[PDB]
Amino acid sequence: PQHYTYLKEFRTEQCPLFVQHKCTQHRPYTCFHWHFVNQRRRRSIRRRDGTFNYSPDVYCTKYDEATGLCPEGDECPFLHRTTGDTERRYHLRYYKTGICIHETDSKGNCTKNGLHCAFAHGPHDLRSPVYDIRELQAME
Amino acid sequence: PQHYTYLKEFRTEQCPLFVQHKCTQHRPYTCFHWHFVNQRRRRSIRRRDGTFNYSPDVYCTKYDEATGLCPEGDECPFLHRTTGDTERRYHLRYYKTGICIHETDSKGNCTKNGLHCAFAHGPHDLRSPVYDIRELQAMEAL
RNA sequence: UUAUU
Ligand SMILES: [Zn+2]
Ligand SMILES: [Zn+2]
Ligand SMILES: [Zn+2]
Ligand SMILES: [Zn+2]
Ligand SMILES: [Zn+2]
Ligand SMILES: [Zn+2]
Repeated sequence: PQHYTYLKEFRTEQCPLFVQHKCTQHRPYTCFHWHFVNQRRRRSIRRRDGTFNYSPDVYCTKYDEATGLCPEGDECPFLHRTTGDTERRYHLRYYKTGICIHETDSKGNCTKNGLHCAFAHGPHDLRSPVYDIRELQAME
Repeated sequence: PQHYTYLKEFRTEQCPLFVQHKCTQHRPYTCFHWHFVNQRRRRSIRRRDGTFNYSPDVYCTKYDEATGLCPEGDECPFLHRTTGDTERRYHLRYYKTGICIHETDSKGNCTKNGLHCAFAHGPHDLRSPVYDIRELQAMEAL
């Protein structure tokens, strides 16, 4: 059940090893957790009213990619282009919904995008998109 | 599988619903999260040197069971008698290492402790203990 | 494809 943990937790909290100068995954940057705020991801959520807490498609124009700060903060309804575009790649709408074009290795992981590839490697690894009620209503 | 989620997470964080009287899993207290501080457990951890962050056997005498406070907090090397004895029961050393004496119901859950039961129901549900390097030494000598 | 541009 790795999908749940990535959707809920990927890059949402700071790496405790990094603050102790002990994270081996800073360069190149491959950690599960954020090291700087400009690498922080907001958990993507579908609210009870059927809307996403933020869009899977429209990028915020005020988000400061260098500092990880948006004037509207986390309540911003638009997508933030954080490091590695992880708000989009790990969004309920898109995470693991397409097939990865890259080969799969013997442990079932991506040969090119590393352990955190957000494309699917095999049927067990594919999920159906979750849609905003507004996308569903457009699809009609 | 579900073992890792219990080991790492069970009753380690405060329930955001309970603080608002919106948790429906209080009495019968089936919530995965703590509601009162004395229900909170610290995640047990095997350090790189092979020792546990805190013992699964020797109980802290400073831990106030009424308030859930120990002066050493997460760094106390001794076991806290949290409500339901959850630090011991969900410890790496003991969680699901033995068979529950109680029976399972028709959903696959313990009849006395429900789905959260810390003993294994069926040999398929067993895990091997994780041992402190010290216990490994004493055990080998037998 | 949400990392095939
Ligand atoms: Zn790290
Ligand atoms: Zn924004
Ligand atoms: Zn891939
Ligand atoms: Zn609760
Ligand atoms: Zn203590
Ligand atoms: Zn039981």
